[PDB]
Amino acid sequence: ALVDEVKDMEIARLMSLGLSIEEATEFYENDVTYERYLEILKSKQKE
Repeated sequence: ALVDEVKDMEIARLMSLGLSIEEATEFYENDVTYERYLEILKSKQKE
């Protein structure tokens, strides 16, 4: 899907894990889509 609503839903997924706003959106898309970045971020951020 290519609607702006996809971007916004995947961004709302960022808020559920705990992230920024506009930088969080760019990060989400540059890391992947959702579940793949969650796995990489859980590797990162110790303590």
